[PDB]
Amino acid sequence: EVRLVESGGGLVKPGGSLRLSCSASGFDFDNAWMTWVRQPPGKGLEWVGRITGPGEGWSVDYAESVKGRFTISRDNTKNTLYLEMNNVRTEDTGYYFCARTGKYYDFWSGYAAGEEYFQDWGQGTLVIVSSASTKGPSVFPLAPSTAALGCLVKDYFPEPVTVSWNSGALTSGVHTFPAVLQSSGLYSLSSVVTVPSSSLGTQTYICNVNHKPSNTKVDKKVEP
Amino acid sequence: ELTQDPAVSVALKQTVTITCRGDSLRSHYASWYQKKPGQAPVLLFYGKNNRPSGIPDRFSGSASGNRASLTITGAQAEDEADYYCSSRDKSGSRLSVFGGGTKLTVLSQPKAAPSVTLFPPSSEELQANKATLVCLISDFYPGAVTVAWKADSSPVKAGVETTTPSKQSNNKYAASSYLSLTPEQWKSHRSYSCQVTHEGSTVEKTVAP
Repeated sequence: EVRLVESGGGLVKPGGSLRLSCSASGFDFDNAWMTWVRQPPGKGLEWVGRITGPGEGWSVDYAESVKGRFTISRDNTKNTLYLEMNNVRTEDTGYYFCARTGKYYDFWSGYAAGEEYFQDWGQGTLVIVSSASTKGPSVFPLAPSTAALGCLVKDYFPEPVTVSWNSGALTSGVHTFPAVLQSSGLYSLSSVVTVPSSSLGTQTYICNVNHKPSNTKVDKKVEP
Repeated sequence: ELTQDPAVSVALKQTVTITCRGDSLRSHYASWYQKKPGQAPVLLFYGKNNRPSGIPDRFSGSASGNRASLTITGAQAEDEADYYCSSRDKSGSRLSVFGGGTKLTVLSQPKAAPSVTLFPPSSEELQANKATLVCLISDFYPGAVTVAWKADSSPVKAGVETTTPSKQSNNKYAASSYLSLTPEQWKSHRSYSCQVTHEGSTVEKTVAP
């Protein structure tokens, strides 16, 4: 019955701006404390900030690494919450959650004695930060020293790239690994085939890299 | 700041405790969260002893000193997820902080040691004024490893970038770690090692120019 939907995710260049919207239903939103939480992909959760309701003076608090750049606001007439992201940096990537926040309150101790907790969460909205818009990859051979050889695919945006060996003829022992986003904002990944040492030269191995967004196809032979 | 062990494994139907440590815990209780990949987090426990409706009774929270612990008695396969602790960062603070999170694996397969392959910078790459060491880790379970790069025996921290492990098709996990060096840095040293620790055992692969 309680539902939170986040929206506004997309790609923004460093220094850019973006507003996330989180629409709520199934509870008295006017009084509820709301918290933004973000998760860098493959990493842990980070508390972004919380905004209170009118009764608490619309008091808002921000995490230290985010203060001065993000603003939290809300429209109680529309049941929406906003995260206004300005001077946006690469570390701000990328998954952002809005949460209905509960709190301990005692008349003598105020809120300082208790803690906050986020009883319901949205599914999340993804914000990618990078100066690149469309960049073909560079492909390098990972030569053999059971032997192992592969290809290194470097500095591309956006995902995905598809790696095939010998135009799809080679599938046994092939293992293309998940890509990784570098601090530059570009992706790099590697695909390696493992073959017995004797066969290393009797057969020639070529990797086929296909980055559709930049419309590139790269073929690279691997030689010992 | 709240500290959690990154990985914990438990056998089916057994009992496991995930612990979170921090200075602020001596003054405040901690809430506990379960997050599964591609899914919203779920609050499991908060305050002294508060369990939301619908949370099975086999989850339970405790606290003593600078420690807050979550306990799962009779673990089920649905309990495999990330677990996070949350609390105030400082006593009486207005802000809140999350812990690093703990990947809980409920054992569904035999433990598998990682296969590691270390690749030196390709000759063509060095001609372009770049150097990238590629260490590839595959065929391990449960999916949690630590990667330490060493130049000779001297630890290296700059230039390292590691992916979060993800399940392969053969039901195990695979990860990769890249060390980026200047071309001069690669030539200078005798060896560059990639050491992968998993379940208390460490595998080392070494390359040299």
